[PDB]
Amino acid sequence: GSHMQINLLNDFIKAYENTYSVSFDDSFKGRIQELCKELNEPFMHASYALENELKELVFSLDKNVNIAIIGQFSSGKSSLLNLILGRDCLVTFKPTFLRYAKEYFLRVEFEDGSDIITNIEKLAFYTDQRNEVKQAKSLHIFAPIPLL
Amino acid sequence: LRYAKEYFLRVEFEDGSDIITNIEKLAFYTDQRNEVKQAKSLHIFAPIPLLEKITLVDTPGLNANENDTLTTLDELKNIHGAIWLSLIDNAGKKSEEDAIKANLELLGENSICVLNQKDKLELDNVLNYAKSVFLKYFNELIAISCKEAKDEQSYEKSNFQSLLDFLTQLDTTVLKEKFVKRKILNLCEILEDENQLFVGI
Amino acid sequence: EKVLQSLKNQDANILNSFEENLEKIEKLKQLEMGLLNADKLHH
Amino acid sequence: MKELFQKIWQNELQFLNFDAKFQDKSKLDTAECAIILSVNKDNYERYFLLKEFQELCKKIDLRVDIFSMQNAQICILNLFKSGFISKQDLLKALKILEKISKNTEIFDFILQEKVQSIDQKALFQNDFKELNTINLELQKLDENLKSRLQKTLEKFQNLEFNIAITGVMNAGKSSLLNALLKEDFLGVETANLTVLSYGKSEEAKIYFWDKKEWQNILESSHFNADLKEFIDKLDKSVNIEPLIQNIALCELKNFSSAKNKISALIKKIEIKSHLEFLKNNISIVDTPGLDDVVVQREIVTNEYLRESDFLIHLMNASQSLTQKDADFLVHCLLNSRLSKFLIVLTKADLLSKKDLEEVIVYTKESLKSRLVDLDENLVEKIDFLCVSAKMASDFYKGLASKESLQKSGMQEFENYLFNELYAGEKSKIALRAYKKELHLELKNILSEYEMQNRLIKENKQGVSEENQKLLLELQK
Repeated sequence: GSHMQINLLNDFIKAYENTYSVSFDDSFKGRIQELCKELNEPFMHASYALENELKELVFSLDKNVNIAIIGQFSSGKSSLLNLILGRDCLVTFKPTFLRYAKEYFLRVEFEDGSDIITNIEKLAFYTDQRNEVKQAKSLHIFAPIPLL
Repeated sequence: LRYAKEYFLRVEFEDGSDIITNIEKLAFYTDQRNEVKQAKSLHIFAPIPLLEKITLVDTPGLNANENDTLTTLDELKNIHGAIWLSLIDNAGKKSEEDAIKANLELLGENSICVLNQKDKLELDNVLNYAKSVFLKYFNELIAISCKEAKDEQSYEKSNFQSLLDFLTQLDTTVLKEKFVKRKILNLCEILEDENQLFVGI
Repeated sequence: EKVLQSLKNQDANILNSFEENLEKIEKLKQLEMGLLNADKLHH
Repeated sequence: MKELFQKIWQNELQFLNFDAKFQDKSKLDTAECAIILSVNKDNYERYFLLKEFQELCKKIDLRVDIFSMQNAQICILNLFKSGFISKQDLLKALKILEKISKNTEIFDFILQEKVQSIDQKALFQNDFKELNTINLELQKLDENLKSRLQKTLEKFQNLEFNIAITGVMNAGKSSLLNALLKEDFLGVETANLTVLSYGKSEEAKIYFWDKKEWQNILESSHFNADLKEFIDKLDKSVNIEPLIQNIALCELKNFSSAKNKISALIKKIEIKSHLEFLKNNISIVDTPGLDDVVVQREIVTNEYLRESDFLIHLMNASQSLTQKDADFLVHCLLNSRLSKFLIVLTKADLLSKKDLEEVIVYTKESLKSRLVDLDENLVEKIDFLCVSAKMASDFYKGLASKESLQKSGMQEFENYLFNELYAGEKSKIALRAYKKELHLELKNILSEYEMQNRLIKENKQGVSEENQKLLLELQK
C-alpha cells in the first residue's frame, strides 16, 4: 500500500512535529517556563532527575502555594495551627500538611504506598509510632478553612 | 474503588495535586474541560466491604484493538486478577482476543469470566454456558452469568452474590505471592538476556 | 523365537517404509527453505 | 560513497564496511528506507529520542545507535543500487520527509546515481515457475492434497489483471486504447461501458438497460433537464418497444449504427478479442465520462469498485483540470484502497514539452488545494505519463512510418503497464498468497507423513512391551 506508506510518513512527520516543534502558551510566564525547560532538554543528555525537577517546577505554577511553619524546640506552633484550623490537633514527627475541604478529615499516606481517609480525631494515633502497624510517610489534615 | 467509612471521591490530577470531595461530583471530573485540571485518576472511597483489601480497578473498553492490551499493561501494572465482563456473544473473535489479553499477564491463574444480561435473551442460556465451559477454561473459577437488581424486588437470581462470594473467597495472600514470583522471574529473564548478549559480543 | 523372526521380516518391510518416510520429510524440509528464499527475493 | 557519509555524518562517522549485508531485502519498505536515510547527523539525537522512531527501528530490527544507523543506511543504498528496490518514489518519500529533515545530500546522491539492471518481469516469471515446481513436487508426495494443489495452480495460472481506464470524454480514451492495442477497434452524444477481454471466440456481446434501469433514467430526467432533452430526442426513434430482463446480443462486426443514438439504450459491451496485449491475460474496462449519468455512472463505479487491479485516468494535454475530473481525482486520493493509480496526459503532442510538466504541476497544485492538510502529500500518490496516441497508431500502418512510436510516449506507457505485472502490488500479493498456500499444503503433508513414523514407533513400543510380558510370564 503506497497510500499507507504516505500515511506512515505523514504520521512520523506529525509525531516529530508535535514532540520537538511547538511554541507554548507564551505571552505569560507559565509556559515561558516550559519553553526554557524545552531549551534545557533537546540533546544536553540531562539527567532523569533534572528532567523530573523541571517538570515539577512547571507544575508548581498550577498548584497549592506551600508555606512552612518553622517551630522551635516547641514554640507553641501546635496551638497556632489549631487556632488556624479552629478545631484543635495535638512527641514528634511526620510531614504534616494543612489543606482545604468541606469537612474535617485526615488522609494518612503510608510509606508502603497505601493511603487511607479517616477522621481528624485519629491524627495523634498516626503521628505516634507503633510496633507492628503501617508506618505513615506523611499526614494530610483537610479542613473547611479559608486560606487553605 | 477503595474502602472508607463514608462515600468520597479523590481526584488525583496530572499536575500532582489532588482534591477530596463528594462522590456526587464524579461526573464533572470524568467529563473533560478545556481549562480545568486534567485528571490523572479517580478514586472512589466507599463504606463497602470487599473494598477492604480487595480494591477494584476500572479498565479501558476493548474497542477492537489487538495492542490495546499491552498498552494498558504498560500504563498500569501489578494486577493480581480481573473480572472479564462480556455480553451473551462468545464468538471465536472474543476467545482469541481474550487469550491475547490475559496471556497470564493480566488475568493469571484465577480470574472470572462474567456473561452479562441474561434478561435480554432458558435453553439458549444453558447452551451458551455449555459453550463457555468447553471454550473458556482460559479463565478460572467458572465463567458465570447474570445481572438485575436495585429496585427489583427479587434482587436475586442475578447470581450477583455468586460473583460477590467469589471475590470474598479469593485467597489474596496466594495471589500476591504468585504475582510477585512471576514478576521476579520476568526480571531475571530480562537480566539474563542482557548478560548473554554481552557474552555473545 | 519364531514369532520374533516373523516380526523381524515384517520389520524389514516396516524399516524400509520408515526410511522412505524420513526421506519424504527431508525433502519437505528442503522445500521450506527454498520457499523462504523465494519469498525473500520479492522485495 | 564514503564522501557522502562524511558529508552527512561529519564527525560521528564510524569505521564501517560499505556493502549491503542485508539478509532479507524486504526487511523494510520504501518509506521506512527514506526515514532511515533521513537520520542525518543533525537529527539523530531527536530521532533516537522519538518513541515512534524507536518503534520503527524495533520493527526493522535496528538499534538506535549511531553505528547501526549508518550501517543500515549503507545497506539501504546498496540495495538501491544492486537489488534495485527503490525508484524516484524513494526520492518522493525523502522530499515528503523534508518537512522534518532537509536531507538534500542523500536526495541528490540517489538522484544522480547509475541505477542498475532492472530485470522485473523475467524475475517474476522465474519466481512463479519456481513456485510451480514446488507445487509439482508437493503433488508428487494425499489425493485431497494433490487436488488442492492442482486447483491452486489453476487459480494462479493466467489470472485476471484488470485495468480500469477513465476520463472526461473530450480527453478521449478510444483513440489511446486503439494505439495501445496497435490496431483499430471500436470508435475513432454518448455512452456505454466497453470490456476488452481475451477469448477464443471473437464475440462482441452487448447489454441494454433493464426495465428498471430505464425507469431510473426516466426518473432522473425530471431533475437533470439535459438528460430530459436528450431523452425526448431519443424516444422519437422508439427502439424502446430494451425491455424486461434479457437483451444479450451475442455478436456484431462493430456496427457504428449504435452511434446513431442507440448507444443510449446500451449500457455494457463485452468484447472477447485476440490481441497479444490481452493474450497476456490482461483485461481492459473503458468507462463513460459525462452523461446518461443515472445508471451508467453507477455501473461505471461498479466496474471500477469491482476487481479493477489498476486505474488509468486520461486527461487531454490542454484540459483545465475539468472540474468533474478534479472531483474524481479527489475521490481517488481519499480512497486508501487505490494505492497509486495512474494519470496519462493524452495527446502529448500539440503542446511543448516542459510546458506539459507545467500542466502536471498545475494539476498537482489543484489536487493539493482540494486536500488541505498533510493530506496534500497524497497527491504524491499519482504517477503522470504524457502519451500521444496518434503517432504510435500511425507507426504501425499509417503515415508516420518514420519512428514516432517513441517520442510519443506509447512505448514507455506499455513498459509501465507491463512492469505493473511484477512491480505492481497485485502481482507480489499474488506471489505471497501462492507461497503461503504452498507452505500450508507442505505443513499438511508433514502432518500426514510424520503420523506414519509415529505409528511405527508406537508399534515398536508395543512389540517391546509384549516381549517384556512374555519374559515375565516365563519367569512366573
